[PDB]
Amino acid sequence: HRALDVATELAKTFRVTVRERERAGGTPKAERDAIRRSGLLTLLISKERGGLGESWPTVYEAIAEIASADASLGHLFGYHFSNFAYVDLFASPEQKARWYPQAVRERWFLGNASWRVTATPLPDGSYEINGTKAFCSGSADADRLLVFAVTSRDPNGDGRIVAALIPSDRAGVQVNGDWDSLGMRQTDSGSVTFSGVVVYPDELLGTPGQVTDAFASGSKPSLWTPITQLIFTHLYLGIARGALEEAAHYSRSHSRPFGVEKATEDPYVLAIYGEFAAQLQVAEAGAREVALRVQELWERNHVTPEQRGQLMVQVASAKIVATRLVIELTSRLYEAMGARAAASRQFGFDRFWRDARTHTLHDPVAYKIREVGNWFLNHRFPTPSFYS
Amino acid sequence: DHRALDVATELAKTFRVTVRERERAGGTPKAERDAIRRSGLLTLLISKERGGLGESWPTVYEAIAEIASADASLGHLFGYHFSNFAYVDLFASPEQKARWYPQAVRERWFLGNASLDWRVTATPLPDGSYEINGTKAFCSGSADADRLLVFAVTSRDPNGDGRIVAALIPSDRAGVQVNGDWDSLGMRQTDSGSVTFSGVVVYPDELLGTPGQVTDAFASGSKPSLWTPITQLIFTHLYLGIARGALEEAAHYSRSHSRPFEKATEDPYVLAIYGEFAAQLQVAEAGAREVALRVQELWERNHVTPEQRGQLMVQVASAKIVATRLVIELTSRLYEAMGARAAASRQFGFDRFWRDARTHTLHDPVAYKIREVGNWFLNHRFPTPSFYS
Amino acid sequence: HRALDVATELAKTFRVTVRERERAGGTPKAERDAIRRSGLLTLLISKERGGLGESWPTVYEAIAEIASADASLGHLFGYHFSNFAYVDLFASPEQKARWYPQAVRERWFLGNASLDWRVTATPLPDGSYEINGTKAFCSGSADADRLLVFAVTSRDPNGDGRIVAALIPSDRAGVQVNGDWDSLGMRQTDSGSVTFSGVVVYPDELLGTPGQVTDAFASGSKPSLWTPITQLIFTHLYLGIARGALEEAAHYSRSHSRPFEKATEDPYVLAIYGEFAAQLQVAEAGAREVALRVQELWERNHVTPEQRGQLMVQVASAKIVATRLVIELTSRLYEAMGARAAASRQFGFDRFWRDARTHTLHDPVAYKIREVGNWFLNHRFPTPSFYS
Amino acid sequence: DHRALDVATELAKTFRVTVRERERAGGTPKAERDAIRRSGLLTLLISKERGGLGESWPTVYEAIAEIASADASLGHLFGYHFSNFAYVDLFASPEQKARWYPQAVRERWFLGNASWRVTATPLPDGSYEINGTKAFCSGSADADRLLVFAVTSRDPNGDGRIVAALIPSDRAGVQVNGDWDSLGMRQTDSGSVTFSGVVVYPDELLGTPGQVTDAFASGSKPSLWTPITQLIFTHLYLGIARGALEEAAHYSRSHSRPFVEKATEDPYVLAIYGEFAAQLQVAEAGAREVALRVQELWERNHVTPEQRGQLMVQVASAKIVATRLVIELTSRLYEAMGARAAASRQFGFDRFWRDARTHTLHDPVAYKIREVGNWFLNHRFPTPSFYS
Repeated sequence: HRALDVATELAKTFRVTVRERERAGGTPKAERDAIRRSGLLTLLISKERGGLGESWPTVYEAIAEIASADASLGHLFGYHFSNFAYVDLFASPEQKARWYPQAVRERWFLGNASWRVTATPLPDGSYEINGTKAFCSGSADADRLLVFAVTSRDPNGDGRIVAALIPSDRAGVQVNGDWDSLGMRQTDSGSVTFSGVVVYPDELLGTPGQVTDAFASGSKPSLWTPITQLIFTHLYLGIARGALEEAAHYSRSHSRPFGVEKATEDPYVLAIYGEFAAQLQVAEAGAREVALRVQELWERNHVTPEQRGQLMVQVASAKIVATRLVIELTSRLYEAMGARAAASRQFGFDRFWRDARTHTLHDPVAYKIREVGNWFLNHRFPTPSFYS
Repeated sequence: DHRALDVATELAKTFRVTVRERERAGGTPKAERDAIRRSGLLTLLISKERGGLGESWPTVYEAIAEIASADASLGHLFGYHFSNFAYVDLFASPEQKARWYPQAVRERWFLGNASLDWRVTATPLPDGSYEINGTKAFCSGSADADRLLVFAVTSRDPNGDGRIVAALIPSDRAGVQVNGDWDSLGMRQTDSGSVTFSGVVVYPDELLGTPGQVTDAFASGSKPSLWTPITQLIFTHLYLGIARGALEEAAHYSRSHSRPFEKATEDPYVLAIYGEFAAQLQVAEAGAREVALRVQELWERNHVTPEQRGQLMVQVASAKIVATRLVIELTSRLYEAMGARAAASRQFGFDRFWRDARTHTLHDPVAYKIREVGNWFLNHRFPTPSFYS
Repeated sequence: HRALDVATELAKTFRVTVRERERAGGTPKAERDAIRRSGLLTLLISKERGGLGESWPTVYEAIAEIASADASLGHLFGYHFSNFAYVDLFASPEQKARWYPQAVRERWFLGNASLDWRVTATPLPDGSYEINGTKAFCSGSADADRLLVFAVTSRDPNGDGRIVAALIPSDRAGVQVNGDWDSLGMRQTDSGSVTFSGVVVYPDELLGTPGQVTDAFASGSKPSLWTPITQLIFTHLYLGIARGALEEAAHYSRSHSRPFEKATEDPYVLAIYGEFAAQLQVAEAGAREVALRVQELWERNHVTPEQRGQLMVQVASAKIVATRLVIELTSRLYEAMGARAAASRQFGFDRFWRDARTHTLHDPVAYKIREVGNWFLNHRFPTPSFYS
Repeated sequence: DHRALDVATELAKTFRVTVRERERAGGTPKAERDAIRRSGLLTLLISKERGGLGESWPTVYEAIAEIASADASLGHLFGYHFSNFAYVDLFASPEQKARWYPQAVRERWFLGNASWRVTATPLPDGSYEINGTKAFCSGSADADRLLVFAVTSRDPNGDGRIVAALIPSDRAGVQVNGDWDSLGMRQTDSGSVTFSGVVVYPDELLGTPGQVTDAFASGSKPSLWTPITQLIFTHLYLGIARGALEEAAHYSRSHSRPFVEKATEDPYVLAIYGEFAAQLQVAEAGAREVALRVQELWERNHVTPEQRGQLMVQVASAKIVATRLVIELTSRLYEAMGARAAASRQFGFDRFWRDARTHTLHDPVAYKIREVGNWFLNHRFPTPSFYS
């Protein structure tokens, strides 16, 4: 419970300042540093390597809690664990024995950059990275970037995906700072340009094309996608809960009745809260079960495609329900608050819809629906990829 | 749990064979009720020491949903047997449990149900007995019931009028008349018609607590206040079972019989219908499993706080709301994935799923379960314990 | 006014008996004869030819009124005008000069029997065709004075696979109406099969030339109006069922629903009636506008593909809204009426859902939606066919 | 009527060029308000004899929807000018109309609105003194006249009576506070107005104090004011909906990436456009019918309670459907456009949702629904008020 208490207190502090911060956009350095000081970036690192030795259920609940307060910080925090998951699933034990204590002592907050961007092999096993990555979540103030590139000028085969974990201030890396979005405004998800960037052999995650081989095999590293899509699910549930709580506080404190004596006794106000709160309870309860299954497979040495596909179907279902819920709720709750909630821009409630509306487009929910339908009707698991 | 769920799965399989003809006939599914007796599953919650299976609520709930997916009437009868058993177990004395539970095992009891302005009154008789009079309008599973769980309000009672008496009595006790007047849209084999009590004697050793004890237990939040969330989650599992049964039956039809408007199973909109409803079902089923585990956890406590009972009732009400909306939409809209021929032949019988769900979801109005969840979230008021919340 | 009063009085009588009649299925002969005596089957025949000289707006309103009382009779009545429309659009003036006065005198009620088609037309030396095969879903095929029949040419030196259409007596030698209709709803539409055993169709019964209907579809010319006309007939069946269900539910709520004050003052009951009645008003008002456009183009000597395509989009839109409305309200109105409305099978309210659920599947609303979307987004009109 | 609608269409075209930049700043769209002044359209309902255009309500409503599709704030200002004009026309004396209406033509009047906090106290010779602050005052900046409402106080002829007046906005003691800073509808200048000892003369009063209350409760002709005005709101919502749909479709055609060879051929993109375009077509066709009925009753000398009640039910129905439509469409169309539509804030598509989400809260749709349900179930027409 201690880690969840730390996340709850962080979220409490973030609520105080989110309204002003997200209007500005840009990098929430102070808040990222507060997360660094909290230790929670080490949740999944073993105690033996200096981390907290915690589980995915705890990580997911902390993501949802932080997201309920500040969706951009929730996303940054959550995608740090997506990046960490990728490293853990592909790095060697020797790499992790060095990286994880270093991540603990240096308080690493991981960012993401990932085809245009090429990896040219050099004779000593190094690579040179060139090109621009269009969207690069958490690419500012990042202690390391998880970078993906495709091999080029490669006598052993072009187009093979390489991944590496590299310093963000390595020569040739330019974080362009061009993120100016509807919502998720403080996730620094703009472009990063690589000009002759060197990647050393001991920074590489697996071999070229290994991620593609793991996807095609449905093996354990292909857990990365359900893990990450469930991170997104918890962002949407967190935003949903935060919006519901903020609306209810407004209804209790500011809404006027319309033969109604109190707005909090209005039958239609109560119906809106009841319908959305009910769907939220069921979605949150279902999501906890899936998070436990993530942890179970995370601990296995081997994962079959049937185990991975069943999990991906469960995650996709959770994401579909959470997507529909957060998008409806963040818009319709105005009907429970009244005109003054929109007449005063400064109240800032539209942040919840803007944040959810932006992030839920990451990959199309229509095709998560098709994937669940193709499984249920035709017994076909989703084809593993970076989105399914 | 594995053995009991296998037994329930095999029961459900047999029920699917005949449900089309039986539910059209209505009436009492006597043969299937006896099959349930033979299975031993009616004793799931009776301890092994008393002759039962010593199983848990999560097992009961999964078995309810599995049977309901095959035959909603038998799923309801089976599920409400456990609501009746829960009430008995929450109020019965050690002496009553020592007598009744071995007898329930040996006689294979299948429990049925008959319950200020109440029509059924209990008037005191000498020696601690009560006389029951009146007609109970809706009495779930009241036919072929080995014992009836009966409720009445005290009248002409020196110890206080208006108190709720509950008793467990033989259905063949003199003066009990099961009227057999159930003829419904769906849930057609649940025998949920009226029962008329004419001078029916109830003895002290049949009383479930003292008169009014249920009202005290519910107002105090003592352990019997778990009865309503337990029972409302039974209904939730009937709805999720019907939902799953309908989705699986439609999918088989789409695979084997639908024509494309290359193959219907590759149609983008057919796939979207199955994906939308299967996704909601997965989430609802996963949520329902968690709440079932909480039911068992609190069932095992000596004392449940009002906060714990209130939070459970909110979770159960939420599950029931989502399951109600899902089953009502899914059982109607899946025709759009199957095509016109699924309705052109009445005998296909797919409308049974909608009729069953549409009937049972009206048991108590979802609008007021929604208001209860809203009053909790907005105003921090837990629902007031009653027979419905 | 006069025709609509006649239809309203017909519907009143049908409501008295529909609950008992529809349970039995089979042919509602007495009600079909009442429609014959009413004169309304001649609504669109000019006064010159002995008909009423009325307009499609009147026909559509009459269809919806009858459907609100008895969906099977509404369908039978409405599809009579679909059959009539086909005849009017493809028959010669000489054919109509004979047929229409005959249809008036003899009180014709028209029925319907019709790639990989099961029913072939083999040419005979005189210009007749021999029809063979079994046609499924032959709406209104029983007690029909004439059948509109479609067949595909076979063993035809002038081209196989061409569609021929004809209007023939239902007792023509070799025609067997099979009576094999036992459906969820629309139970008295006699939509079973018709078997053609060496049925001779004579040259004066043929509608156009072989394949002319296909060429008219490909041209988007005036005869291709048949589809929007017919799809708007279906739309009015759905609106009529919706109105009938709403009024029947309201009668139950006023006389039978129990409260817990008064059920008719319950805020959630009122919300259900309000939401559906509002959508019904808007859908009905919109359908009247489309019906006026049907009449306008029906009176033109020539119709462009643009006029036809725009009409079909408007019809499809009306059908989409009406389909969603009727399917939702015929199920959800139980939530307003309460448990006793389902506990008493004899109330029979499920007839509305059964009728709507059956008929709305005639062709998939998902593709009507796609057709409207393809027009709005890509400016493509639907490809004319028997369904679009 | 083509000329006036052509003028409105050209105005709307010009507004679309600049709305994205203008609405960001908020404040008063003076240049565009003056463009509307020069157009003559503010005189649509003034007779030609008095220098107006002698046009009808259907033209007004079509113009409102067209302008709203380009700029929701200008559509609202324009529409509410006609609500204000309708109120004046329904209560003004023959003397007042003879003077005001030629003056409104000559001086190109754009009418604003201010309406308890605001009292009217008797002054000598039949004048009143207005004191208090009006909370929301639609179009209160750059207004040639304000329609002002107050409640009599210290009045020997009766306290608590509603007085209305049409006064200059620069009358001594009128302070337009300029405090409108809203989520959407950002250029409607709907902030507060403070009245300090403001004199209102008898020839500025719109009927006697309390007359509006009698006129509404009796169902005399001024009881048309509310359905007229609620239908103006309905056309704002339909205009926003059409504008959003057309803007999204332009983006989908030119910018959306396929997930599928072209986004415009994606089955789920097409389904989104088809669902919303279908509902929009039906709602717009329905709204034309109700607008015609407004005109018909506007021309009547006496309107019965059943005629007014039926009209209000039809208007409330249209508003309910338009409200649900625009709120869903302006959010869900992002799912047809893709992530880049939200990633680039400058696209500015969220303006449609912000505008619609703000204005649809003017009065609660739940009680419009209840009013329609109370009519349909209980045969009770809505009680006339400023909202029903």
